[PDB]
Amino acid sequence: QVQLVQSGGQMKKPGESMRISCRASGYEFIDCTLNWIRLAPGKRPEWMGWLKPRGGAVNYARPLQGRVTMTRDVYSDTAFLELRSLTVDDTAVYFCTRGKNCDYNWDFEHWGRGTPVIV
Amino acid sequence: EVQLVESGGGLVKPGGSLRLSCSASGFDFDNAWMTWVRQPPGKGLEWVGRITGPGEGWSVDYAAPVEGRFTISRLNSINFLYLEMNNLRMEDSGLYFCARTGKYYDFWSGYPPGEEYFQDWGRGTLVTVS
Amino acid sequence: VLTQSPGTLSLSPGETAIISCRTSQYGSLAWYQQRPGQAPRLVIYSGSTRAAGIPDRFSGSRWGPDYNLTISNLESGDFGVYYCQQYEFFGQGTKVQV
Amino acid sequence: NLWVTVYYGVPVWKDAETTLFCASDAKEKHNVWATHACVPTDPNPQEIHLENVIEEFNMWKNNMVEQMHEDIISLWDQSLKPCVKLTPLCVTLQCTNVTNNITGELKNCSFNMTTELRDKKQKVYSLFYRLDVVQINNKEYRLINCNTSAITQACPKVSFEPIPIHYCAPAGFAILKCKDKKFNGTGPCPSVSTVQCTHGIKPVVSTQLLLNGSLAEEEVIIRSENITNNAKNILVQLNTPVQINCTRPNNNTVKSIRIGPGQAFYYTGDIIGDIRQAHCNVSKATWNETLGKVVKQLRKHFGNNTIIRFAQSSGGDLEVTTHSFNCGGEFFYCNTSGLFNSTWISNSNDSITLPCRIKQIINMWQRIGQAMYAPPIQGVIRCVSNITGLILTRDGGSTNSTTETFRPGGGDMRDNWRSELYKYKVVKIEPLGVAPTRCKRFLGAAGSTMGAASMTLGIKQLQARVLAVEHYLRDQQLLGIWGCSGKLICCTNVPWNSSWSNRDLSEIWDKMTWLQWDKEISNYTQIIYGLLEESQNQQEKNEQDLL
Amino acid sequence: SENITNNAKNILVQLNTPVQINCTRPNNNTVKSIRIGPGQAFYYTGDII
Ligand SMILES: *[C@@H]1O[C@H](CO)[C@@H](O[C@@H]2O[C@H](CO)[C@@H](O[C@@H]3O[C@H](CO)[C@@H](O)[C@H](O[C@H]4O[C@H](CO)[C@@H](O)[C@H](O)[C@@H]4O)[C@@H]3O)[C@H](O)[C@H]2NC(C)=O)[C@H](O)[C@H]1NC(C)=O
Ligand SMILES: *[C@@H]1O[C@H](CO)[C@@H](O[C@@H]2O[C@H](CO)[C@@H](O[C@@H]3O[C@H](CO)[C@@H](O)[C@H](O)[C@@H]3O)[C@H](O)[C@H]2NC(C)=O)[C@H](O)[C@H]1NC(C)=O
Ligand SMILES: *[C@@H]1O[C@H](CO)[C@@H](O)[C@H](O)[C@H]1NC(C)=O
Ligand SMILES: *[C@@H]1O[C@H](CO)[C@@H](O)[C@H](O)[C@H]1NC(C)=O
Ligand SMILES: *[C@@H]1O[C@H](CO)[C@@H](O)[C@H](O)[C@H]1NC(C)=O
Ligand SMILES: *[C@@H]1O[C@H](CO)[C@@H](O)[C@H](O)[C@H]1NC(C)=O
Ligand SMILES: *[C@@H]1O[C@H](CO)[C@@H](O)[C@H](O)[C@H]1NC(C)=O
Ligand SMILES: *[C@@H]1O[C@H](CO)[C@@H](O)[C@H](O)[C@H]1NC(C)=O
Ligand SMILES: *[C@@H]1O[C@H](CO)[C@@H](O)[C@H](O)[C@H]1NC(C)=O
Ligand SMILES: *[C@@H]1O[C@H](CO)[C@@H](O)[C@H](O)[C@H]1NC(C)=O
Ligand SMILES: *[C@@H]1O[C@H](CO)[C@@H](O)[C@H](O)[C@H]1NC(C)=O
Ligand SMILES: *[C@@H]1O[C@H](CO)[C@@H](O)[C@H](O)[C@H]1NC(C)=O
Ligand SMILES: *[C@@H]1O[C@H](CO)[C@@H](O)[C@H](O)[C@H]1NC(C)=O
Repeated sequence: QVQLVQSGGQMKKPGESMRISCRASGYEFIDCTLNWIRLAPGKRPEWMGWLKPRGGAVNYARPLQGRVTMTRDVYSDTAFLELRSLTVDDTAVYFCTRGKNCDYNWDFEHWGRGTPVIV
Repeated sequence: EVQLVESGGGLVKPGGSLRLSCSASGFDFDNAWMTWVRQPPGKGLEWVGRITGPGEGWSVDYAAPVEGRFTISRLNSINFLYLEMNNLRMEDSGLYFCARTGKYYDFWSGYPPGEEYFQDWGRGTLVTVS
Repeated sequence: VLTQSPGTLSLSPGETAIISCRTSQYGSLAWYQQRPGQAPRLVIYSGSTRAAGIPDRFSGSRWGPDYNLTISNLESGDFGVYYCQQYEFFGQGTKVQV
Repeated sequence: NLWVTVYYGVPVWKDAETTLFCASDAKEKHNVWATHACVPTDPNPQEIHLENVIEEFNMWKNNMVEQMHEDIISLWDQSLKPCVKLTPLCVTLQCTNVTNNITGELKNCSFNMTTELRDKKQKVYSLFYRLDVVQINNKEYRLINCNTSAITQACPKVSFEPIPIHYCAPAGFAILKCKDKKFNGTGPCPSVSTVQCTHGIKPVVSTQLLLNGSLAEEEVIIRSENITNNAKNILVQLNTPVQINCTRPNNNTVKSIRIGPGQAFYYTGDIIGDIRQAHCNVSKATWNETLGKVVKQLRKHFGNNTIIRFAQSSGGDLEVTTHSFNCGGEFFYCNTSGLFNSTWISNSNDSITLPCRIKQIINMWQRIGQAMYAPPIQGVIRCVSNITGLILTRDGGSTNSTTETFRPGGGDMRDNWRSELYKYKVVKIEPLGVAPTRCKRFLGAAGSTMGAASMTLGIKQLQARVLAVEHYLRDQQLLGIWGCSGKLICCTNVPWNSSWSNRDLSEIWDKMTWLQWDKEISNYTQIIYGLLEESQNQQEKNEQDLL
Repeated sequence: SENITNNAKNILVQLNTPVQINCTRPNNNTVKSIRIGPGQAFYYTGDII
């Protein structure tokens, strides 16, 4: 049993900032990597970054460096994504994903429900 | 078709040791006894030694320069003629040959131990000391 | 780095759907399906291996850098949007319709 | 024609995971990394260079690193177990800034504390760093790890200095080591040697830069499970050290109070001189040259026209974003934004000063609900150490950028010891073998063909010795049932089936090594073990020896 | 049983046919978590909805 309970759904204006959350369950949150993915209709799915708990190490995608931040609460097992400045191009549904077998991160077997964000 | 694939030996300091093997298949290794000879590169063949027949003593006889230097053994279970060459000098070199010695004798001109002959040899294996 | 076959592919139920994804880089390639209004699923992983719970109809691979996914005998649950991942990348995304 | 012959002592090894015992040198039994139970080491380790043989190593998947990580954590917890608990220290602190007397890292933080008797309390003035102290909601604070976890004091006499620790395999196992100078962690190694114990590995704890350890021999070596993968950390090993001096200027006087029967709480009493700031020095020219070498190596794995950019860490907690290490008993966290600040285009005596903060509340190998209080060390501290490695991470995610950004990253602590155990692979020894032969009743020369080889030839330690004993008897048990009470070689009465991979016996004993032969008949091995069982020896020993 | 006629000795009866038994606690308990000390947390029934 692996379940990523994602939370958000907030309508935002351009120029403002957004934050959404992803609570992990079933698997031990500390020893497995998380990734953040964005899906926009008619556009390429862009991988935004990954977060490793046990140190909270972060790797942000190059197009979004300086605008995206990913942090976490180990005790609530909850990863948090934040975008400092949205635009019209940020209209998309955001997914908190996990590798099928973290040993190899890039097999997104487990996905969240999806968080639409409209700008 | 008695294939005698002998493969072993190589570069080594003036003092040292090494271990040559002489396989054999296609005849009766169990009693026919075998010999080693050395041919230094700027020289002809020179006789080294030969195991004696199993049941014919099973002993070895070294040569005039080689006595006290080499040692010959046979594992007939696996048809392998090993030669340990140790306490090396510089003249020790060449395409060391392993061949299947024979026993030849006849009356009239009889004289112990008679003579032997080297019919089926191997291809060769280069050994050179530095 | 990654390209795909046309994104307006339209087939009725029952036929075989061929989805081609060309990849420039080396790496394990996975295939994802997205249903309308639901999160994507991992359909193929490591190029040729099906995910758990996926029927045998989803299969296909190619030695060279041109992977082909074959979807035989489409049902009503198919006809989503298909993506091809290689590490971070996902490609254009091709829809399958009726 | 050919008969199965049982050879015992064949040089055939198979990979494996087992238990390994520490073996130190001599030992004040006050080292945090000493179990005072590790057998003396070998003054002359029996390192046996092999003949020509290729061995496929994989440093990313061996169990030596996982076992070492588990051992290190267990050892640290064992050291911390008999020390003060500091439960009554989680109190409301009324803190004021440490000022210039005329004009915020340090805080005074007066508070009430328990004493020897439960009916009395004492007022104690201390000094805690801002990192250790978290504000509640009237200038009232607490220690950072109070609302979660529980902070345990390190015993004052315990020293955190790294000590060399050798890891020795039990009897019946060996440790192969790759001596190939350019070996990059994975794949074939033509130059293999065998040992019983690894060299002394200091359990040095560091996050971005690997300190001390062992250096490369020829040039800087880049290692990655997949260099193109954005999630795997890139381990850089330097062929030359870069000296990193570090200091804690503060002339810091420690005072101690009794907080319970047989317990004493150690805390910074005060500072005599100017407060100043902890810092590290790295030689500027040497660091620039080292980065030049690292760029030269990185350009081989990527395109030769790629601009290689070094930047600071992009995020994470204080252990990851800052170079975290131990020095003289204190725990330094240095920014290192001055070391990785550059772009490198594809074609004196100054020192780079890194600010560093000091943290007393420590959580190493980050665990939910555990922490340590590192007591302050009196006086000024200085260290001198060699940076011998780096841990880098690529950003990625863009195709047209043409530039690759390498940021430092702590990642996991295991990545430290992967830089030290990359050479080693543990191998189970399987001395038994079978071969066809015309008779019917050390690990050297592994690279030498058969035939030539024939004539040429605390609690962890207890489980370890016992296993070997069992394994020994197991082999003897087999030799018991095969009618071979002797040793080394025995002929047996089971004929060689032609289906068991037959080369006719001229080649197998001339051209083929023992390992290759074992690979040839591995899948069939249980068949011959079945036929050599006492089914044969019932015909040979029960039917024929009842006179 | 051990000697059967002996009292003070439990008689174990093993059934060939299982008998389904189903239990329930029909109370929609709202559970709260409270911290009693560093790390340690105490779980108690907060309310009944
Ligand atoms: C990488 O290796 C280097 C070189 O070994 C290492 O630096 C060394 O650190 C140790 C530990 O701090 C130093 O030893 C100390 O030196 C002074 C000498 O005056 C003393 O103050 C110390 O003794 C006090 O502390 C002991 C407890 O550790 C007590 O038992 C003792 O009574 C004293 O209170 C202690 O001996 C050593 O001098 C340096 N080496 C050099 C050349 O400066 C470095 O720490 C290693 N890297 C890492 C990250 O640890
Ligand atoms: C990065 O990861 C990849 C995949 O995990 C590592 O292996 C690479 O895998 C591909 C196939 O996916 C290999 O392709 C091979 O290429 C030639 C074409 O002539 C041929 O020998 C094979 O049929 C096969 O198609 C690729 O060679 C292989 N890479 C290597 C270096 O062997 C890859 O090694 C990883 N990258 C590293 C370590 O830098
Ligand atoms: C400590 O310094 C900070 C930063 O200047 C200031 O905001 C704060 O008020 C100071 N605290 C006290 C108690 O003076
Ligand atoms: C902390 O406060 C006490 C109060 O008596 C004072 O004596 C001490 O000097 C203060 N510490 C510093 C560093 O100013
Ligand atoms: C310590 O306890 C006394 C009890 O009278 C109280 O007045 C004082 O404010 C307390 N001090 C702190 C720093 O909490
Ligand atoms: C309380 O602990 C939580 C983790 O359980 C932490 O996120 C939070 O910051 C702590 N509270 C304060 C006031 O710092
Ligand atoms: C380095 O690893 C590669 C595979 O990534 C391997 O082919 C190569 O042999 C390794 N280098 C050495 C010297 O073994
Ligand atoms: C470290 O200090 C020593 C003297 O203790 C000095 O010789 C050396 O240059 C210093 N290292 C650096 C990088 O400045
Ligand atoms: C480092 O060396 C490079 C050439 O290798 C040079 O361009 C660069 O300016 C140097 N950097 C510093 C900080 O001295
Ligand atoms: C290191 O210094 C830079 C200077 O810009 C600063 O932004 C950064 O926050 C510092 N690092 C930490 C961990 O505070
Ligand atoms: C700290 O100051 C005291 C003042 O008495 C002095 O004796 C001591 O030597 C100083 N310590 C150092 C390490 O300079
Ligand atoms: C740094 O490396 C050099 C060269 O191997 C060595 O001599 C020196 O002792 C090392 N420094 C320390 C502090 O261990
Ligand atoms: C069990 O049943 C047998 C008959 O099947 C009977 O003879 C025996 O006494 C019983 N065992 C007891 C009473 O322990």
